[PDB]
Amino acid sequence: DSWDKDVYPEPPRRTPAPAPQTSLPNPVTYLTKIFDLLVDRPVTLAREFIEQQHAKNRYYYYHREFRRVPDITECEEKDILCMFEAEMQWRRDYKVDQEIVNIIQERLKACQQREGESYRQNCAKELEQFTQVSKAFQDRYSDLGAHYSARKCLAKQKQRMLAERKAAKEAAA
Amino acid sequence: DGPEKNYEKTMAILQIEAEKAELRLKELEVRRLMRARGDGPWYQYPTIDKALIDHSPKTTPDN
Repeated sequence: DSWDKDVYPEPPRRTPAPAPQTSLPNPVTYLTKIFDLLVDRPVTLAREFIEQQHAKNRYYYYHREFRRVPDITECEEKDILCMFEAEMQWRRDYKVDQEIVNIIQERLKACQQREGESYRQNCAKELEQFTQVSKAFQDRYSDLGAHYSARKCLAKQKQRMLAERKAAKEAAA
Repeated sequence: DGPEKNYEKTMAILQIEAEKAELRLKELEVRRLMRARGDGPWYQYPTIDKALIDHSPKTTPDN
């Protein structure tokens, strides 16, 4: 398939295999096969047409690939070239972080309904992977005003490193 | 046009701008220094030419 279980998880499917205790005919199965016969099949054959005409003339696209560039930590002050390049790189990594937290958002959101009243115990690990994606996000991108810059992001990282070093040395006195 | 077009054009924009901005700051500094010390081309205010004076012997000596 286009997607995968590794980044779009989905629990294995299981059905009760209905075995009615009454002799009355099962309606839901009958209406489903009827709706298959007068609805599913015509749209299926129309999409068969569409798939064959797609395969008649196929074109491709490629992942627009980038490469690593000197970042603000290695960027020289007042060096506007590497300044701009590091700004571009950091902003696209910020977009990467937003997208991946969106994927975790959808994973946990779909898991809630997927696992039922049991969601509180099977999506907990998913919830476990959410309570850590937010916090680390707050560590890498948070409170950066509204003119957030790779320089200001580096300044926030500076706050973090000085705070953690301060805690380490106050533990060591 | 491709992103490379705009991006390649824009660092050139930034480089030209910065090579103008630090020039402006250096111009302020140079203008101030050369107004204060004066040991250079401009901000040199006029004086009296030495050609106007006359050295030929005069009527009275020691003048």
